[PDB]
Amino acid sequence: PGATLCLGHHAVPNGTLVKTITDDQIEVTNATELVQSSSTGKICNNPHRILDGIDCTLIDALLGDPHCDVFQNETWDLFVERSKAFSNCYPYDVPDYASLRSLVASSGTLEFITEGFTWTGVTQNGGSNACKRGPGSGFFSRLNWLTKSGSTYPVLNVTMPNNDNFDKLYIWGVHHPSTNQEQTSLYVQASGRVTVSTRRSQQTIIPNIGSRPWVRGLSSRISIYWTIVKPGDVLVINSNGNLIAPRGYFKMRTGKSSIMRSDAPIDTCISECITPNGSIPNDKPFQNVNKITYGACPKYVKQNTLKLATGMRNVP
Amino acid sequence: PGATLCLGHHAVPNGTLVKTITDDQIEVTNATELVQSSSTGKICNNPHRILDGIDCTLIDALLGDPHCDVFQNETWDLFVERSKAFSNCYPYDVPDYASLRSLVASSGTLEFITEGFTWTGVTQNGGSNACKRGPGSGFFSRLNWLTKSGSTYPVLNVTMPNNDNFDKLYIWGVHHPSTNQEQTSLYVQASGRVTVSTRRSQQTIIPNIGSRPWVRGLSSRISIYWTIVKPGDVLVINSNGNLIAPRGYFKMRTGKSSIMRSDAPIDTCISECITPNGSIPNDKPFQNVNKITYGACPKYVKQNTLKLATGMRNVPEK
Amino acid sequence: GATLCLGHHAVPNGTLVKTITDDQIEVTNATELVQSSSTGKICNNPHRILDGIDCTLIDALLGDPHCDVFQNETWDLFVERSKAFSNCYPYDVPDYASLRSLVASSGTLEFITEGFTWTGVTQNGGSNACKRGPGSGFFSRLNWLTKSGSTYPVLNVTMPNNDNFDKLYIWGVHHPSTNQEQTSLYVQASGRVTVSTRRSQQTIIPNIGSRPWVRGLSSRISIYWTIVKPGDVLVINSNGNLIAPRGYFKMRTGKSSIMRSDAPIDTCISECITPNGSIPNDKPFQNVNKITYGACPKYVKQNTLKLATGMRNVPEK
Amino acid sequence: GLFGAIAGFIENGWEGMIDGWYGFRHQNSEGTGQAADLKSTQAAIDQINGKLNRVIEKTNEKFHQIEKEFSEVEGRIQDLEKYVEDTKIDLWSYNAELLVALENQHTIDLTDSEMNKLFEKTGRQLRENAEDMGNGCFKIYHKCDNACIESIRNGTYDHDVYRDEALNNRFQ
Amino acid sequence: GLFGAIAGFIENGWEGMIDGWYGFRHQNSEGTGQAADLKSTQAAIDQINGKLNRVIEKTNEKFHQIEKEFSEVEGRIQDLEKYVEDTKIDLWSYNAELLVALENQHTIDLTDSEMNKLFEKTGRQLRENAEDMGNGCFKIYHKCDNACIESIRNGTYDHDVYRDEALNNRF
Amino acid sequence: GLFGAIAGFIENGWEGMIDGWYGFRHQNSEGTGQAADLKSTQAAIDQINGKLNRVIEKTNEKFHQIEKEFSEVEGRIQDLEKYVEDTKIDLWSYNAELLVALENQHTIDLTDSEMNKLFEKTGRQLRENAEDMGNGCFKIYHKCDNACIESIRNGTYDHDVYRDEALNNRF
Ligand SMILES: *[C@@H]1O[C@H](CO)[C@@H](O[C@@H]2O[C@H](CO)[C@@H](O[C@@H]3O[C@H](CO[C@H]4O[C@H](CO)[C@@H](O)[C@H](O)[C@@H]4O)[C@@H](O)[C@H](O[C@H]4O[C@H](CO)[C@@H](O)[C@H](O)[C@@H]4O)[C@@H]3O)[C@H](O)[C@H]2NC(C)=O)[C@H](O)[C@H]1NC(C)=O
Ligand SMILES: *[C@@H]1O[C@H](CO)[C@@H](O[C@@H]2O[C@H](CO)[C@@H](O[C@@H]3O[C@H](CO)[C@@H](O)[C@H](O)[C@@H]3O)[C@H](O)[C@H]2NC(C)=O)[C@H](O)[C@H]1NC(C)=O
Ligand SMILES: *[C@@H]1O[C@H](CO)[C@@H](O[C@@H]2O[C@H](CO)[C@@H](O[C@@H]3O[C@H](CO)[C@@H](O)[C@H](O)[C@@H]3O)[C@H](O)[C@H]2NC(C)=O)[C@H](O)[C@H]1NC(C)=O
Ligand SMILES: *[C@@H]1O[C@H](CO)[C@@H](O[C@@H]2O[C@H](CO)[C@@H](O)[C@H](O)[C@H]2NC(C)=O)[C@H](O)[C@H]1NC(C)=O
Ligand SMILES: *[C@@H]1O[C@H](CO)[C@@H](O[C@@H]2O[C@H](CO)[C@@H](O)[C@H](O)[C@H]2NC(C)=O)[C@H](O)[C@H]1NC(C)=O
Ligand SMILES: *[C@@H]1O[C@H](CO)[C@@H](O[C@@H]2O[C@H](CO)[C@@H](O)[C@H](O)[C@H]2NC(C)=O)[C@H](O)[C@H]1NC(C)=O
Ligand SMILES: *[C@@H]1O[C@H](CO)[C@@H](O[C@@H]2O[C@H](CO)[C@@H](O)[C@H](O)[C@H]2NC(C)=O)[C@H](O)[C@H]1NC(C)=O
Ligand SMILES: *[C@@H]1O[C@H](CO)[C@@H](O[C@@H]2O[C@H](CO)[C@@H](O)[C@H](O)[C@H]2NC(C)=O)[C@H](O)[C@H]1NC(C)=O
Ligand SMILES: *[C@@H]1O[C@H](CO)[C@@H](O[C@@H]2O[C@H](CO)[C@@H](O)[C@H](O)[C@H]2NC(C)=O)[C@H](O)[C@H]1NC(C)=O
Ligand SMILES: *[C@@H]1O[C@H](CO)[C@@H](O)[C@H](O)[C@H]1NC(C)=O
Ligand SMILES: *[C@@H]1O[C@H](CO)[C@@H](O)[C@H](O)[C@H]1NC(C)=O
Ligand SMILES: *[C@@H]1O[C@H](CO)[C@@H](O)[C@H](O)[C@H]1NC(C)=O
Ligand SMILES: *[C@@H]1O[C@H](CO)[C@@H](O)[C@H](O)[C@H]1NC(C)=O
Ligand SMILES: *[C@@H]1O[C@H](CO)[C@@H](O)[C@H](O)[C@H]1NC(C)=O
Ligand SMILES: *[C@@H]1O[C@H](CO)[C@@H](O)[C@H](O)[C@H]1NC(C)=O
Ligand SMILES: *[C@@H]1O[C@H](CO)[C@@H](O)[C@H](O)[C@H]1NC(C)=O
Ligand SMILES: *[C@@H]1O[C@H](CO)[C@@H](O)[C@H](O)[C@H]1NC(C)=O
Repeated sequence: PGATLCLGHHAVPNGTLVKTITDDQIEVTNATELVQSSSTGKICNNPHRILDGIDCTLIDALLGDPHCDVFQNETWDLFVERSKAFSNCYPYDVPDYASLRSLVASSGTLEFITEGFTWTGVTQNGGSNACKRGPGSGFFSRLNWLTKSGSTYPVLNVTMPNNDNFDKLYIWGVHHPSTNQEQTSLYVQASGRVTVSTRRSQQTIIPNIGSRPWVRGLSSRISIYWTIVKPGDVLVINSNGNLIAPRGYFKMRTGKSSIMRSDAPIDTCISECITPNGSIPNDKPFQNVNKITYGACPKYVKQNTLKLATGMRNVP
Repeated sequence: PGATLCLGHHAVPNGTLVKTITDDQIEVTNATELVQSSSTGKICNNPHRILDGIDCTLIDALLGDPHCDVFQNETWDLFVERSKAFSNCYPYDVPDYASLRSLVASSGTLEFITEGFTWTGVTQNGGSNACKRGPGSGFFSRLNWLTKSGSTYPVLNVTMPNNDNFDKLYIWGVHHPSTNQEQTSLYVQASGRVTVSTRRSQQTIIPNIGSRPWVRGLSSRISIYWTIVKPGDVLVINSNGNLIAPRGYFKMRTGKSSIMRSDAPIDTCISECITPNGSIPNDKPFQNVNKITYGACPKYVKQNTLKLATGMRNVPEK
Repeated sequence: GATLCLGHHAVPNGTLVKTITDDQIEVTNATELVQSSSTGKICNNPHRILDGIDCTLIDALLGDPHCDVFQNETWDLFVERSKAFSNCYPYDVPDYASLRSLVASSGTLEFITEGFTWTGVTQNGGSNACKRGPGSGFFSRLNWLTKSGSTYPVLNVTMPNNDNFDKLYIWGVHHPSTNQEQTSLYVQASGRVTVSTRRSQQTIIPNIGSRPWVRGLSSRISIYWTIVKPGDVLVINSNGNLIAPRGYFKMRTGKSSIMRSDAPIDTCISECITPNGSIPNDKPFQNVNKITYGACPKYVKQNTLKLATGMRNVPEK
Repeated sequence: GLFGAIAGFIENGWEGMIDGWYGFRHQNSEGTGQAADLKSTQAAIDQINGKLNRVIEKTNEKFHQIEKEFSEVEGRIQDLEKYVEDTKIDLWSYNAELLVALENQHTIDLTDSEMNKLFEKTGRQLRENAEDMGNGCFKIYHKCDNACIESIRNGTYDHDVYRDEALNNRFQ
Repeated sequence: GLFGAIAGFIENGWEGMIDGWYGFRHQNSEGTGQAADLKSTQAAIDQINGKLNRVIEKTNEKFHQIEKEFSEVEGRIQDLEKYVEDTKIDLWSYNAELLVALENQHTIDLTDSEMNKLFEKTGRQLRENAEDMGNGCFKIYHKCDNACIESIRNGTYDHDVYRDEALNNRF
Repeated sequence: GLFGAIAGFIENGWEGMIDGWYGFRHQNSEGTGQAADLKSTQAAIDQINGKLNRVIEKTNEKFHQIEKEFSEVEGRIQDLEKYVEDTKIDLWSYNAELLVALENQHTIDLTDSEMNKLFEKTGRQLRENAEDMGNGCFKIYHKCDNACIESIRNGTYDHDVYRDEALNNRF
């Protein structure tokens, strides 16, 4: 005499628990993960230009540590520094090392242009057995160790104008000998002085004589400094001893380049997002792998999982 | 023998698209814009006190570059630095230039109080052709170039107590000559030193000799430093050469003052919110004009438009 | 027949809350989400509170005598009082804020004395500006080196870090006020102090001249620090004006910090401390102070935020 | 919308309704007519004005802030200043995007809700004298002149007056 | 509210309902009465407790942070410190404001919803034996003593028992 | 849910409904049957896909940022760097938590709403020929073979054809 018509909805044997405004755990028929928490463990070589430093820090490649000169004129989107890197040249330090590393890394290039500096009255191309280049003693490829010629060290006063339309990065240094004998035997004068200036900036460094911890046979040091010369400005170098001169300038650029510390191997694959743990997919909006990232990346969050419900309440 | 009563809602031929949680574009009958994206291109002189730096940076007006002498004792809510500004005095640099610029901009005044410093045994008010005041040589109006008197430069050792109830800002400097010839001709001693101290802090500067690129005829330089002296504290200046001495103090204030870089013209209008692009209205909650703002301003966002639905879903057709 | 009516409860007056559409709408019940009050006291549990009383953390670090009561002390939270004062040799610390921060974060003043050999100089110099008991004295952790006899040789000493933790060395440079003082103490007319590791170096040249009169002295000491990592070496090379270290502080990592507050300490329990005192952390937000320590509600500008915990209150039509 | 009235069982809106947001259309023996419902229109308008006023409530008044453009390469500190400003801008852009999305979803759902409320109120008024035709229209099973329609629209319709006639016409 | 029950077709609340959030009032031959509905009251209370517990979930546990008050003018680094803290405070203040606004809107809507659900469930129970009077009350067209009202309230009402009587009274 | 259908007057879901999210089951003299309702299923699926696409819209592309791990103790500047990164992470973690909570609440509610809409639409179709049994089922008071059931499901059911038979069976 009749019939029954029932309305209903689907269900599944086992759904997924999600959180809502009112519930920390409520079961829905389906959900999807919003947090990327896994990585292949490898850095993909595409689409970004990856430069593996292997045994070299960015600063050692910049200065021209001989075993790092394979990186001359190199470029990168991401420079990868390995924990196995080591220095093998003259022992040095960089005041504000972090800033120099940062600005070179962001520039993205080690493009070096040699310039014809005239060092009248001094001996050029000083070398050291702490920095062997081949079988013989050597020095940083981008620096010029100036010492006395004969029995005198004159007041060096040289200039280099920037007639180009880009910024020039000059890396230079100051030699701190360990003994007064060393100081006078190298630069005659008992107290050196190095002044590097542009129209709008100036730096004057006085070397400091004294023993430092023994490093690769040496208790002397070199201190590295840098000077940016803008288009239309002029570099002037004025020293009466202890100058570690530049051989030219690095070409400054602006762009998407950076640097990363990671021991993850590089592989031939595609991935927009790199972390020190490896490349990760960027389909999810969040990630828990590493707060250090490069590229188009999910935002880092503390949660290791966040389920977005993609189905109704599951009522089996 | 009946009737029909229908319920309904209005619609318009074409509404506006808005975004929701589920939809990138869905049509509603009306919406309002929440992002301010336009500017008049001009800075309104009210209600904030705008000070146009013209050819002068804040630091050059602070030091007293001659072509900046018109800014003496000036005050501002917003100091506007123009890209056409230039220096025209003794070539100088400021270690941590940004900090001095910021703290002076925040103080909001260049009010300068001259104090009777006694500089025994030295020649005062040195001048230079790199810093002409009129046709003749000059110097920063707020600094005092001390040099030898006769054939000696004695050890300057002076004190200045702060017996007021406000903070005093002292600007001073150190002269870096280009040659030892210059160093000894100016200050006798072959190596100078400048030590400026309060009870709990001190700054010690050693001059720097060497040739630098020519700027307005000079290879020498001056480095600018500053010292804040609190109520009850005392300033002590001790130098044996190369001191560019203070003539007094700037009165420190706290308040809403700041500085902005902009080439936008000033205008006679009222607007609470200023950007380097000009004044903007602040009726909307967000703005896309410039992340640099001054005043009561909408919050800066990356979107250039955000439509808030103010009407129902627009459904003119089935 | 019969009538069956459905309804909901109401109260004469509820609480006003805010919504998406309404600035004020009345609900039957609400709870406060902003912590806006404090007892005014800092609870001594569960965190290890160290009350500096008369001593800043730096003065206790250096060993100002009236602060030596804090030797080898530890803390979760060091509380600096506004009544603190210095009572030793007048000094300044370049980057004072950083040294204070790193010591406060380390959480300990644990000091290990090391056998430095200072050949050819007089050790343990003292001053009446820094009395230790009835006689003149000096900072407990620093060693004032001066000439021995009529010479001050070039000191060149080394100390390797063969331990598995970082060592913090505090040292100093003396700035005399006169050339007479400089030569009477260190022979040489201009001293120099260079402290270095394998990867870093600091060299300080003193500056002679008068500074403001403080406790009888117009000279100063400048304080510096050097961290030596395991396997690294400390090397000290000076030809005058060195204020030498007596050892190293042990560096730790942990939850320790420092706070400026004049609130008294009390016997109570509270996870969250502010300069105003301890506050409960049951509510998610707080308006007491943006400076907090411990598990704390997040600081917000609002002094009250009401979360509805009941329905709309509709007593009348 | 959540309530299935607007763009739901009411097939479309009325471009002819120009004096209200919601209202009635009727056909009776005296002809056809249209009238706005003031109560539901004002309820919707008041809620939307309230949410708009909450959205535009307050200005952040700041004065001296950090520098946000730089003319020289500096490294660490300038990196930090730029990162702070980028982080702030991204967070506020997210806040703005989410705010308009939530607000617009809620506006659509509440307008839909007001429509559904008016419909249910009319049906409850009509009691057993009408039937829901499934398209937002009620079939009224009795003679209902303009005064009777207006009594429905102004909430004074007495169903008992017409109940016998309607029950006759419905279940014949 | 979204569902039109509370402050809607229910004209007002009952200050006399002191033992529940929702309930019934009845008039039958045995007199008048009132009883709370435990299930809907408990549903609303559980949802509100759940959202309250989610809001109270975690304290951020921080220890060493940056300085936030300063006794000297310093400039650039202190400017950055102050700006970071002000930005943080503004962002969290916005979060708090938006959180309570959304939560309260939702709380009003879900309590309105529970009222509407109880009403619809009762109407479905009554089948053809009652009519919705449009004010949250049902006119029941048959003799329904206290046990019959209780059977409606406890969900065991058998509409067939009364259907003939009710249909006769309705039409 | 807000609408009381899913996990409400619909007692439970159908694990046997594998070809739709919502649908009909019927028993008539010709037997029993089941069919998915494509329109409501697609409405729910479209809303959820749109919400998902909005959630995964943009990966932010950053390149050079600040350092976030440190091998040496430095103090003030490193304190500020760490505090900035901590603040950013806490703010974004809050955003993610709140986003997922709001989205999931809304998803449950809209799926519930679509179920209720389908129920309501079917009842309106059936007019006076059926009664709501209170459990998501309609009792149809006339002979309704498979074609009649299909005419209900595809929206072409003519209630006038069956109204006399149905009214006689009801009253
Ligand atoms: C470079 O220039 C600076 C600045 O002028 C000079 O520094 C001043 O040096 C003098 C002398 O050393 C200092 O004067 C000393 O003041 C002490 C503090 O005084 C106060 O407290 C008492 C107690 O209530 C009050 O009554 C008084 O009003 C002050 O408020 C005094 O205690 C000292 O007095 C004792 O010593 C002197 C001399 O030994 C005796 O004559 C006294 O009777 C008493 O025994 C003394 O008066 C002054 O404070 C310094 N000023 C600053 C700013 O530092 C340098 O000396 C100068 N350098 C060189 C190399 O010349
Ligand atoms: C100042 O003191 C330091 C520390 O005592 C002296 O440095 C030390 O100098 C000696 C001399 O060469 C170094 O010895 C060498 O060590 C290497 C590595 O073990 C070994 O292979 C060599 O055969 C040689 O013996 C020692 O390493 C070095 N120590 C440190 C920490 O640097 C320094 O010479 C003193 N300076 C003066 C001017 O006296
Ligand atoms: C060290 O080297 C620098 C750089 O070469 C020398 O600076 C130069 O000094 C000369 C000498 O006056 C300047 O000449 C001038 O040129 C201008 C052109 O505008 C002219 O108008 C003047 O009449 C004068 O002839 C030259 O400009 C300047 N160049 C730079 C780049 O600064 C410096 O003199 C050298 N120092 C020593 C001690 O040799
Ligand atoms: C939850 O949703 C996902 C995504 O739509 C479903 O996964 C897809 O299922 C189809 C049907 O067999 C496959 O063809 C696809 O390859 C699956 N995609 C992915 C990314 O796995 C999943 O089946 C759904 N879960 C339930 C229980 O319905
Ligand atoms: C490193 O890079 C620079 C810039 O590309 C090289 O300088 C260029 O050399 C080529 C080849 O002679 C010229 O055509 C360009 O005009 C030069 N550019 C500039 C800006 O000088 C430089 O030769 C490279 N060095 C090495 C060793 O390859
Ligand atoms: C990615 O790498 C980082 C660092 O190598 C890992 O983070 C460390 O994890 C260990 C093991 O739990 C902890 O002891 C450290 O404290 C963590 N360091 C930091 C800075 O958080 C992280 O677990 C790795 N993640 C993945 C997905 O591989
Ligand atoms: C306000 O001024 C800023 C700065 O001049 C403008 O931003 C620049 O816009 C140009 C063209 O779109 C870009 O090439 C630059 O990269 C932008 N600079 C920066 C710092 O973002 C901005 O477009 C102006 N806004 C208005 C509304 O006029
Ligand atoms: C907690 O202490 C702080 C700082 O001592 C108080 O904040 C000050 O409040 C006074 C008066 O309300 C103002 O004049 C100051 O400008 C405030 N200083 C700062 C840094 O905000 C705060 O009011 C105290 N709170 C409580 C609840 O006692
Ligand atoms: C809706 O369903 C009805 C019932 O099945 C369909 O109508 C029948 O369709 C069959 C097959 O085409 C014909 O043989 C019958 O004569 C039809 N009967 C009636 C009463 O129409 C109808 O075609 C379906 N409509 C849609 C749009 O799917
Ligand atoms: C409104 O106009 C747009 C074009 O701007 C069109 O895409 C859309 O379909 C139109 N809507 C209606 C309802 O006509
Ligand atoms: C649309 O909204 C704006 C702002 O709320 C208002 O000024 C305008 O009158 C509205 N337009 C219509 C047609 O309602
Ligand atoms: C600047 O102001 C001070 C105090 O008001 C005054 O003594 C001084 O003379 C003023 N200088 C000028 C140039 O107005
Ligand atoms: C409740 O009290 C407030 C005063 O705090 C008053 O403004 C409001 O009208 C009262 N509400 C009722 C319903 O009486
Ligand atoms: C109001 O809420 C508070 C906190 O949830 C609770 O302690 C109190 O009992 C509530 N009052 C009523 C009448 O429910
Ligand atoms: C301080 O602590 C260290 C180790 O905790 C210990 O070696 C040293 O002797 C202690 N100092 C004193 C004075 O007890
Ligand atoms: C409602 O409309 C009727 C006309 O049908 C009129 O007589 C009555 O006065 C109206 N009531 C109100 C309150 O407007
Ligand atoms: C429901 O109420 C009736 C009438 O009072 C009673 O007989 C029956 O036992 C009750 N059932 C339940 C489950 O409470």
